[PDB]
Amino acid sequence: MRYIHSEETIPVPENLKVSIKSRLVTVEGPRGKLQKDLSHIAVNFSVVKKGVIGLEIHHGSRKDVAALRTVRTIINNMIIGVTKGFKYKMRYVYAHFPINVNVEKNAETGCYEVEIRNFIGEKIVRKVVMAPGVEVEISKAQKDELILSGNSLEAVSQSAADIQQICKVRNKDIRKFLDGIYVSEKGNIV
Amino acid sequence: PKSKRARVYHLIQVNKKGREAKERLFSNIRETIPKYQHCFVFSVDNMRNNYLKDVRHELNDCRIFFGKTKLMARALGTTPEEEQADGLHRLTRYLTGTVGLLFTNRDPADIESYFSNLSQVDFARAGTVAPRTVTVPTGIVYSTGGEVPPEHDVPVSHTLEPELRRLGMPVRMIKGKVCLGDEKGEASEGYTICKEGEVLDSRQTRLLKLFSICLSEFKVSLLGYWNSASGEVTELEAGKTRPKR
Amino acid sequence: RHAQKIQMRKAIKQHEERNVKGTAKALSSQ
RNA sequence: AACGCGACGAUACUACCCGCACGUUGUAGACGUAUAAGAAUAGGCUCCGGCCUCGUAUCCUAGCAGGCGAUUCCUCCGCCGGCCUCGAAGUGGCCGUCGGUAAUUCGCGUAUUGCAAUUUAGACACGCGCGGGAUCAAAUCCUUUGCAGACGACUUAGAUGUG
RNA sequence: GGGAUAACUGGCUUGUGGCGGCCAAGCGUUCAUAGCGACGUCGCUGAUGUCGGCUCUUCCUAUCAUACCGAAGCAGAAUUCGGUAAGCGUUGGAUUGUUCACCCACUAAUAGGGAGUGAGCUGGACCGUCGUGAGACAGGUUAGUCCCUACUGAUGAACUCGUCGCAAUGGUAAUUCAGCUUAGUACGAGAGGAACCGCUGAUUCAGAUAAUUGGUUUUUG
RNA sequence: CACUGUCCCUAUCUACUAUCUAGCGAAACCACAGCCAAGGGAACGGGCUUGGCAAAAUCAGCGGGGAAAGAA
RNA sequence: AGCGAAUGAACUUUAAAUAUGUAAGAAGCCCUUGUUACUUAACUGAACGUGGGCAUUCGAAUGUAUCGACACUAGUGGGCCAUUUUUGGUAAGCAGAACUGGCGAUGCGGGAUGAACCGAACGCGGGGUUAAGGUGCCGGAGUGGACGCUCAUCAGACACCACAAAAGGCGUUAGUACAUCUUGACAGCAGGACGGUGGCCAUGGAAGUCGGAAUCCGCUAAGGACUGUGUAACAACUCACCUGCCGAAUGUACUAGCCCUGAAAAUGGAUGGCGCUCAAGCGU
RNA sequence: CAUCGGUUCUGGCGGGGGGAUAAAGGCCCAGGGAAUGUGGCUCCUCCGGGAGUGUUAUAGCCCUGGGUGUAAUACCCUCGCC
Repeated sequence: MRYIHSEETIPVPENLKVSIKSRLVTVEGPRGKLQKDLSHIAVNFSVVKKGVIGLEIHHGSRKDVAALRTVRTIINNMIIGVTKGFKYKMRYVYAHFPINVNVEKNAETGCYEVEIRNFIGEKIVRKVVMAPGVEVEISKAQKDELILSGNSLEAVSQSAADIQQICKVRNKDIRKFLDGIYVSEKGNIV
Repeated sequence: PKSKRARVYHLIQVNKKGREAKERLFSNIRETIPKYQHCFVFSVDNMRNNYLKDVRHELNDCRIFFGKTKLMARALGTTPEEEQADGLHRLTRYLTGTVGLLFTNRDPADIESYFSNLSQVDFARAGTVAPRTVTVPTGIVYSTGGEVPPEHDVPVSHTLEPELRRLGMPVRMIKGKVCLGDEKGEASEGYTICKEGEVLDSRQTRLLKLFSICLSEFKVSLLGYWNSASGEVTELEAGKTRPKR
Repeated sequence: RHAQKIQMRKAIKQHEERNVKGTAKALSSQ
């Protein structure tokens, strides 16, 4: 129908500096730096108030206006991770074979790796390399819990999902074999 | 056009009321106005309002109304040209939020004396501050979460176990029995579902209700009343502390 | 999917009628 | 790739190379055959002043098809040397010498091609010329071998040698 | 005896019957009725035998197996149903003689098809005579339509002869089973009974090779 | 009951050819020609359309094409 | 069309569309009178004519590059396809009849190609203008102009039936009808979701939720003798419905375009080819 | 090459006629009306932007009738000239 104007708003907290190039978005704050490229969507970024980012499209369709809603949440997610961060808590359960989980930090390539051993008695080791920017720690607070924390929700949630998919039973009965590692809590560090 | 969410039709016996319920509430208040002497206005701000049935039964002398605030505003009459008695428009000025009406014939002082004397303990409701720090113990969890001593308690149902994990406790089943860490104990610390001086999230309120831990008091605060014979309204310590519109 | 939509619209209409409201086998088998 | 390409060795004749001299020498077609950022296009460039639809731009562009001297100059162009640079199918820069040179100005020539007739002019390649440098080779046949073989073709050995 | 037609099919075919009643959004000569009218629901319901066998290469998927997923009281084991998949494989007996359908053994499995009505080897019709409730005739006549190219190899003129190279393009390759460990473990009342990682062989296919074994002998030794 | 390359599963040896040379030296057959694919209503191409392509001259093998029922 | 004309395709004042038969003057006449074996009660009629005139539009239009009669002579004497009208039948095919057109004896332009399509008919040349068809280029001529629509895991591309439907699409755009909304509609979040009542039979047990039948009342803001999860039965959760907060437009069924699916085998290939996406596709 | 004859293609210029003697439009006159309300106040997270107020004021608009006015111009048809 070619709507003439459509706009949305991203509020910015006082401890942040948001810098936008052509469509490259950089958010700085207490916890670190996040960048992501938005050249695949036609959008006009602007400044409306002291702490408000204005994003507009002109002469777009219903599809192009709706693509403004995904970029508003994506930038707002970068605001949250830079301020408060993200935390995924994962529990691993077993019936007879205890699951040994080992987390080391690689000096080269600068990323954590999680090694899963003894999954329903299997002798294969399962190595999962994490995304750059997510730290994994063994919970010395409850039994059989890992914490995946970081600034990027994309990096934390994908690395958590990689662990689930690497410990998955095959050629068995789902109703009886309940062994696996599962995401228990999702939220913020602060 | 297309790409739309499909509404689910409900194969069930009760349907939306709509216009007929609104005019029925208009008519029922309309015949109630001449029959009684005093119209008391009250608020239950952030209560669960399940004990209003009890104040209905033991106060069979009076007629009690609790519905849409806008509908009771016009039923009494917001404008002074459209009103069924003098001073009703000032009674509509107290109708702001979760506000009810009390059509009574007895003494105004007797109603205030009774509503101050009534007190019931109820569940927390979201957005409240927490008066206590409550904690489920480390080992086997129970029906009340440790409020009653465990020797007089009953173990919690295994049906509740997926719900407790969803609401945030790391709870597992050993030998058909719902427990937090190990069945014997230790191997963890207890789970704190609320802390003192913390606003209660709805997740925490659902956890306190499930163990039947009560942290809030159900009370009815009278804003004011209007006398049919006299014709004006009066306020008592609750109209000052709450915004009116 | 054509047969399911016919069945579900029959279920809607039968419910709407019932909620608003408040021999050949024998001859053969003989 | 038997009509795709690279590196290297030796290249006798002829003429392999250098210089300049001309061709009834041949072209899918010379006539100023002039012009390097990268990147984005819901953004860029900048001397940080500002600028951006626009290459209708910039350079070059005058003189018998285009001299000799003067003043003025280190303006533009070109050839050879030294130092370096240029490998994706390989080149430009700096310095120096020499030569030419309206940037300003000047003296003396053009006629008759007769009122137009391609303005024979460029480039690469191919030849013939001189006068100068340089060079002194291989392959096939034949005999032999059998790691090969229908015939060809292929692996070899035939110059004095561990033949 | 005369007439007409002078073979047929070609965006063909596939998985779900027909009749009758009820319901039925619509349409109609204006529209739930002139009438047409879907989905449902209700009522009724051993074949065979001129047919088979064999055939390289290539392609199709409408997949039997091998690979990977989804679902099932799928405990484990064995499976069943469906999805993506043609990369790779896909036997022999008996069975009246034939095809099978069943039934047996081996196997991972013993899938089905195509090369416009597929393509190759193998196991007659006219008059004449005598009749006609009906045929017969050593009676006559007659029809049987070493070269180019493709492929596989081998040379080759012109670029001076060679030596060492690059790689456009074309082709392309591996397949299945078993045993040891995991482990008599997980799982299971019992009977039973896995899998990942690791290790070692074998079947089929493909490319070489002759130390050894066997075979061959004009070494005419 | 015994043997047997019938087969599993095929290998090897000999003679004459096939090959090359010297001499001698035909015939069959021959409109002109010979790379494919899709289309060319009359299920008919080899000459047309528009694509793939396409490089002299030759030597040996093959078993494909340059061949074929006719309709009651 | 009307039946405020009558009567009732078979009704009509009038009257379509579409083709079709017959006549339109010099051969017709008119006025006077000659014959006849025809005819009449009869100088009455029918045929052929004599004498005058209508000869200047002489009795609609348009055309006319002549038409008629006799005698003689040569080749011919098959159909195929299509439009329209009509007859009969089938699951669908198809079969017959009448007119007309095309081809057979016909070259040329176009549809990539060509028996049956479109344009147009032919001496040898030069110049101009066009038809059908086209202007991304192979290809002469527009990457011409205006407004929209479409993204297809082999779209579509110029003159179309079948598959195929009362068919599936949480693809996209336009429209129609109905409905809800500052008396807070659609969606969410926080709460309520009660009492008689574990309603009645039945079951070892069955409390709304294994079954059979009824399905009422109170409190109401509203809440089913219950829509699902769950228990051995309960409990617990959830839905329907209701209130508070945020905010102004929504949502149901159809219709119309364009797009996806709506079935495909077997040498490698076809909008003619490259290729084309605010087109080089679709409509005007 | 100049001046012509015949056919033809293609630019430019000067007139005439017709519409509603175009419709519009500019500048004046006389009425009427509104809002996507100009100027004037109140509230307003004060580099600013809004909510309410009302018929020309510190901008303007729309409708009707009249004058300049047989106005101009588009379109169509026409007489010509380079």
